[PDB]
Amino acid sequence: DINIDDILAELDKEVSPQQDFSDLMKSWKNERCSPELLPYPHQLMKRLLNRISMQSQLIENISMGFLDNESKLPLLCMETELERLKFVIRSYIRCRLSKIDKFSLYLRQLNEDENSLISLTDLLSKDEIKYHDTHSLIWLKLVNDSILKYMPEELQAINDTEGSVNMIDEPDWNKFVFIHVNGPPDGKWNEDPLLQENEFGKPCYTVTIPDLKEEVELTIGSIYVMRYEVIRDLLRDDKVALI
Amino acid sequence: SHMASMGYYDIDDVLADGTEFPCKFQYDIPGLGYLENNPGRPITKNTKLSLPLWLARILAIVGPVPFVELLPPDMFSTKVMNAIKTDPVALDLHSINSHFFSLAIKWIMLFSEKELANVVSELLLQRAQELNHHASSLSITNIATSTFLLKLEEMEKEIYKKSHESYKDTKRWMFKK
Amino acid sequence: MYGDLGNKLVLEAKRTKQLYARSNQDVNLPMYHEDIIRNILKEVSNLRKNTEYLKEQQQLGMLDDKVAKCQYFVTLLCMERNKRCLLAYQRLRTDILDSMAWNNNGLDTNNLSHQEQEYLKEYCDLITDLKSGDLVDIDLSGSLVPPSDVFIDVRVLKDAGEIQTEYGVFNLIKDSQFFVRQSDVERLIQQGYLQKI
Amino acid sequence: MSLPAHLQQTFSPEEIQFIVENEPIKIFPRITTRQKIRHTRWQLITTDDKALNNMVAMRSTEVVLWIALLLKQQSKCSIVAPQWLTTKELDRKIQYEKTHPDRFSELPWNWLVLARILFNKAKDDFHDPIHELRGKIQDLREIRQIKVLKGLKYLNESHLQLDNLSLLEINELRPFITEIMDKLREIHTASLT
Repeated sequence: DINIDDILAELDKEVSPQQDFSDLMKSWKNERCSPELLPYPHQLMKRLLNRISMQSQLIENISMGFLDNESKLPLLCMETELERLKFVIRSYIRCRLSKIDKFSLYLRQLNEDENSLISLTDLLSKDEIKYHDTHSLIWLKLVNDSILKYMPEELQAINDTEGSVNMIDEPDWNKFVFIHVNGPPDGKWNEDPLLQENEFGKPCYTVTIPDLKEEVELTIGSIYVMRYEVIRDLLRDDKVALI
Repeated sequence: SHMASMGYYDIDDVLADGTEFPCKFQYDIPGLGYLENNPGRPITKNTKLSLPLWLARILAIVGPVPFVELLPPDMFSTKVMNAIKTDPVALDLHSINSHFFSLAIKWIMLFSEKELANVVSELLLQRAQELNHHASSLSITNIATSTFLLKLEEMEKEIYKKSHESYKDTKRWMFKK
Repeated sequence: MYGDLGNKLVLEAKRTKQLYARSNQDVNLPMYHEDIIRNILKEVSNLRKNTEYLKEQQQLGMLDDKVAKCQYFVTLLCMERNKRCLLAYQRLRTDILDSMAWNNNGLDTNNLSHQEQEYLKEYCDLITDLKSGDLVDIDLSGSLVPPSDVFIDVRVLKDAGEIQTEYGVFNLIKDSQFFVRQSDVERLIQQGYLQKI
Repeated sequence: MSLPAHLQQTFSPEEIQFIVENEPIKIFPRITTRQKIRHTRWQLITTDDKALNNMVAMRSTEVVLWIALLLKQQSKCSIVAPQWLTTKELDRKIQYEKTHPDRFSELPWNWLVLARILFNKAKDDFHDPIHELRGKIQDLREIRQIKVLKGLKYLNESHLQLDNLSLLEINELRPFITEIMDKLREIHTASLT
């Protein structure tokens, strides 16, 4: 049989608001579910905060025409869509503000560490850099006055890593998370160097979990309970999403 | 050394570190008699004290011959190991120690013990089956649930409260708006 | 011995952690243990006097190689433990004050220490600085329950008369009912003037 | 903190509903919005506007589920249940479930959530009698709950695989499976040198 389909595909070949919302939903789901503070979607967030400002002005402008068919369902939908969209962004920001609270001394440690692999301004919004730096002084003043004032000088450090317990609470890198194995974000599987076939045909990624010296194959389109430290590189590269 | 999953400000870790373990001193030490409840005496070699784990965990490491030996505690005696291995579900761990699993992990760190790590991994996995049955079962409590929650640690009560509210909020959403 | 006051402070921390999660409402957090905390801070001061009274006696010659190597180290460990109990208690009360500052005062002051009355003000001022800026278009102190709901029936639970709100005017007559867009009434529902949903 | 404790590591069932309401659903419009060649318009920013300004009464179309429910709240729509909400396709999935103890059947990730939404809001739009659909949604719910209880005998230090489990069935189990596997990992890594 002569298989034509590549000739038919070459004959056949003759950023958007709908896409950015789908990246906000990915970001919100991964941020809720991950133990780490993920890096902020800088350009995505600037785009969405424009569209909310322009759309909220448009809904008010259309409501000026109603003073003078004149069906109201599209006004109702444009309004309920802004409530649905503003909720995802509020729930997203309130979630990552909660992680800046937990990780203040760890983020301060990445910022005092001049040799760091990460700059804090890669990781945080301008309003999160504001929240972080000032919530740290507000809390530090509270404890520093209220109880640290009385301590001997070598115990006055709020962030002593040398003591009997480390005071800097780091993320739980090995948290178990549920993942759904997307495959590459492009449908074009042949690009990917990590991906490979199996027996039963089906493709997968292989990852080694180093404490146990165990390889595991993450077959595409299936759900695993898996340690986050093993997933990070696949999650940053969009190969998997957190359920 | 300390593991990052148990926190500085974590109240149930602060309380676990407070529990006493039996300790033999390996040295004579002036001034430290307040540990024996008499400040005026020295500590004497082969005194058998009980010290809080936040003191004992550290004195066991430094002095090579260190300041203290930790003696094997009652809660990890072979009696408790045998009771764990026959019937994990029936066992009243909240009477053996209210913080048994947090203390088990600290003991397995402090002396590497593949033996105790097996026994405590199994105790956890077997009691987790019953924690899921009692968390899943929602009234439209029973004695057969309440008799189990009284047998229950301050670690496993978090998992129970959290799992139960997870099933309960799901029922609450499916069977009304 | 010295840690036994700290354990009483953290048992009060644990009871307030349970209290604030068991009870469905925002409870008023219980009164600050100024007395137990003054006992702990007084014991830390006596452990400091013992570090001073040891550190001199090293030069006077009292077998410091053994004696100070243990006595300083145990005195220091007691003060690490008292610092941890105070910090674990004070962080828990901080977590609850931040929860009030978002949940309620974002839209009982006798119980708080004066540093906490101050901290709660400075933190409410930080919340209003985040929402008063860029990101103003979304009301960050607003609801985290998703907007699955468009118009709602609401029953006005307390008399409050004619009131303004940004979106419009309502006469909140005791036991009248409105059918109105959820986004307009949501803050009045939170303040408890309105009932349903 | 900024985020409530019951949300700190998981989604509320109402957030799992909100995620499912973002999916496309097929509808039969009861309004013609399509203007003839021979007026207000939708102008949305998170979904495809071009599907709604081109409605013609009783020709099917796809819209995002939260708009289908908002139209169906008036008489202005009817919601076409997916092919898997048929008494034939549910009964093939029940047979698959009974036949393969080792696996969950290939139901879509949102099947419990979408069944619960449409049985309440679109109760009149099923071709099959809704009491037999509710009956088979329960038959599937119960078989998968047995297979879940069998799966939990294997909690592990390394991983699990849970191939066709729904988002709502993952979301009830999340604070148990992950909390126990976290303590099994802590007990294990503590034993290592």
